[PDB]
Amino acid sequence: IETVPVKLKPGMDGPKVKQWPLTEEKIKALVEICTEMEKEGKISKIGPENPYNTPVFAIKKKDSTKWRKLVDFRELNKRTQDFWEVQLGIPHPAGLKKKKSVTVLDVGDAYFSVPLDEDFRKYTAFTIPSINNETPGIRYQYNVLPQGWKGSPAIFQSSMTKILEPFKKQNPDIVIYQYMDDLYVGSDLEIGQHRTKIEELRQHLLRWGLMGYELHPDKWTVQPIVLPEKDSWTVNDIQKLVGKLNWASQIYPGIKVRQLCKLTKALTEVIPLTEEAELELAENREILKEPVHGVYYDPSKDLIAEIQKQGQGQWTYQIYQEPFKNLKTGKYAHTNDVKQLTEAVQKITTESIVIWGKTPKFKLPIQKETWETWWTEYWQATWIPEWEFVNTPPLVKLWYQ
Amino acid sequence: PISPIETVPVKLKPGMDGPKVKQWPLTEEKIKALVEICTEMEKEGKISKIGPENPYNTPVFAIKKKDSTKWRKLVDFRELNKRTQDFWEVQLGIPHPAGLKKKKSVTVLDVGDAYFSVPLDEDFRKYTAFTIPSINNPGIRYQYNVLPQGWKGSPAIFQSSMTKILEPFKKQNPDIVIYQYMDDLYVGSDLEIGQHRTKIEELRQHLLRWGLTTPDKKHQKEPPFLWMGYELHPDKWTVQPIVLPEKDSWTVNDIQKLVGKLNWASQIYPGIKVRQLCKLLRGTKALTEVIPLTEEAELELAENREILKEPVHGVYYDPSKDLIAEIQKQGQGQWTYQIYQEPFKNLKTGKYARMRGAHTNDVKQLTEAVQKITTESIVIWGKTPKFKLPIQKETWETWWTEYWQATWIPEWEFVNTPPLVKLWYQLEKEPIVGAETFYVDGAANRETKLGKAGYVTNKGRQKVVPLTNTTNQKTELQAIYLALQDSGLEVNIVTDSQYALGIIQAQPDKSESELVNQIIEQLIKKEKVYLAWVPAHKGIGGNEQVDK
Ligand SMILES: O=C1c2ccccc2C(=O)N1CCOC(=S)Nc1ccc(Br)cc1
Repeated sequence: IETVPVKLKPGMDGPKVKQWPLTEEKIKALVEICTEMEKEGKISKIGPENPYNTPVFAIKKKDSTKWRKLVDFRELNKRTQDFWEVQLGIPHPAGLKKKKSVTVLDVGDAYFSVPLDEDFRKYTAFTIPSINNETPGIRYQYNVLPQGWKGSPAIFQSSMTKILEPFKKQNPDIVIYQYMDDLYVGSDLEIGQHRTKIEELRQHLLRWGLMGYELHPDKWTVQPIVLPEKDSWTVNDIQKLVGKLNWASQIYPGIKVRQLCKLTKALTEVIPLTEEAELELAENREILKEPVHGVYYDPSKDLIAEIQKQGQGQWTYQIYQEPFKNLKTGKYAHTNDVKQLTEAVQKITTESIVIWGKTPKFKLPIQKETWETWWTEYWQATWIPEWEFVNTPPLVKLWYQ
Repeated sequence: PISPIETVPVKLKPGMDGPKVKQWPLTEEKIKALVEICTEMEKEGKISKIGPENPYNTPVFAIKKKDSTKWRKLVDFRELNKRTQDFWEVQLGIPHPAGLKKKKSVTVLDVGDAYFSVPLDEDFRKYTAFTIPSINNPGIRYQYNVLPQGWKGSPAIFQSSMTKILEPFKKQNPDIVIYQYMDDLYVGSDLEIGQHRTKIEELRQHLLRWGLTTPDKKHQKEPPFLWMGYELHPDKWTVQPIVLPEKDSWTVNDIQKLVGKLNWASQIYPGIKVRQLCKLLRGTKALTEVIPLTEEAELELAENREILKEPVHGVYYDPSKDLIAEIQKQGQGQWTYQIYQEPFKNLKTGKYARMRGAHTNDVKQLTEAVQKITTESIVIWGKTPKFKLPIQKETWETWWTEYWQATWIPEWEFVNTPPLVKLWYQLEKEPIVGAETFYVDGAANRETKLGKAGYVTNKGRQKVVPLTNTTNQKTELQAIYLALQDSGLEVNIVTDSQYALGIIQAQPDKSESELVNQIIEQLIKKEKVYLAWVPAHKGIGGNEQVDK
């Protein structure tokens, strides 16, 4: 029946964002993928009386050759904020992360059922561009729950709950989280049965539709910080040692870089093992294979993700809210920098989404213009996190090497 | 006429209402005029008389038109405009002649009284009310039924109004290309003389059925064309005639215009430098100032005037064929490039100087250009071109891999245009056996601008120069530099401040900064340099000592 009187944040207008210049194949795809959609009544053109705009891209499923259309409601979401968050937002089960394995299900084509609050349809305006701007460019609007939009789940919520009732009822141990367009379900059931239970779940959906993605958070554990083991030891090697310990010292309340640091000298000159500095590495090594004591997750502040590139298709990433207060730190491994990072990001995000229920702020070690040109090609997720390009400090890259 | 097209529901902003602005008396004939004009527009329906009920009004003045001796009705809507709404941007981007597919026959049509031919929204006409004064404050007032000239939504609505009015006919003729730039229709087809002119009388009728008039049968226009600074033939394209009248004295202005004209010609004219002409534009100059033409300039202008001599021409696009794009090193921070499909018949040229960044090495500079060109090719031809570059697949690999940041060029080949791009020096992966260890350091009094940059050594040595007006961020790039001169060819250096490390750590091969520069040649001279860092002010052998 009638829709949820969607209401924006007083003291702000809709979004108005330029359309990315898109390749021929993405434009083709979108125009077709969009002709039907209106046909299907899910959208309809719009007059010039609509100032608003949102970017949109085309992506491919799981490497598959079928184009999925991706709208970037990144902005709009901020404008709706309080509504989808402090209004009807869905809570987050700390249970998820704990399950032995979690499948991620794309259940967003469901929204295209529920109707969008008419008076709110204008905000969802987007635009299919044109090669060399030789023709104006088709302009559309949503008259239903859009996908990449954070407003959709909050609304569809109530429905979703009901759809899941019976199932959940029959296995009060499966934990179903919901974050934009996708459903996260976890269970400690050996794989076979999990896969079963998920496929079984699939079935419920089908009807309300008016195995898969195997992910196992349980086996996650913070990437330690390693200090070489050597056997020779020279100024340089020991000089770097402390340098690192200097950084460590920073965080990890307890780090001790004295006996070592206290040991002029010639660079290439090798030396021994300090009678009783051994306990330095020994003791220090310890607290490093450890989780930063004193660091906790603040829900009121948002998450921040940092990635540095270490040659050899290797990448190290830390997650924190307060510089040098790491909550998470891991790594990740047609070979191009851009693709790999794009993957790392998605990887990081997911984990983040599974741990805290929100996406981090990314600091991408790359030229904006370049990322801002290629990311789509290897992008598959149905969400888009916040990012900001930077220049990697020198030693850093090393300290996490 | 007034198009029978549907209307666009216009609207005001939320907490706002119509415009009401005192209409201040006009002069004798100005009135006479405005009355004459208005009578006609009404005689057609452009306007219609409103009672005294309409609370709303916007000022209206006339103005003598230079041509012949006629007045023109002119109505500032500043108010009705400030109070109106926002519209889908009319401005978004112009095509580029190079992006255009090649057509056989082509003709432009200009639209009669466009604006006054599109019917404004009924429920909005009330807000356009304006008043023709009496020789001295009885009154007489009108309203708009069509799009007012200086309004605000007028542009948008028109553009929209026309796309549709054009929609069908297009469906009817999928092969045709129509482009809409203001009071102008550009029509292109590969069909020849015979069925093109006929193909037009067609469009003409179509446009008429929808209320728009056009130039006469034998009363139109043919290429070359002028448009946004271009000259457009149905097979080729160029920038419009660019003249440089001879002159001995150039005002700051003169040359700005010069530089401007020149930067434009570079879309199609290969080999146009304006670098020694931008120098000349250095400092708080005052437009009217006369500037001497430092040798470089003069030389330029000529080689510029030369290249210009011969008229040149870009070609159009062939969707089937690939896009070849090949860059060239043109000298210290300057890069030129051409894009083409066949022998060497460019579709467009272009250049690149965007040398932002403090310290930079060719490689990067070169890559940056690829990016630049990449995006550019994407919007014009909806696809990325294959690249041919003045760099060895290897010299690149070596770089991109050791480098911290992320990169990715599309597909490219090596060319041998002999200003090849290379790494002018390499740091040392590990320390160096039998090399003076240099614990360097730069200091300074934070409140006097005086410090001291010295260095020790595992070999007993010791030194310290007297630094005048330098910040840590400069004395440090001096603790090093020093250690570069007093050491042999193979050294070990050790500084604090990631800063110094940062910059050097990044094999930069030229900087806007003499000092760094120096410390560059120094390296290009050496034969083995290892750069190491340590926790600034701590109890560390070496660094401690130097700390005095
Ligand atoms: O006719 C025009 C224009 C005229 C001026 C500026 C832009 C265009 C345009 O996109 N179109 C439609 C496409 O035209 C194409 S594909 N090819 C042309 C068109 C017109 C000429 Br003179 C030469 C080549």
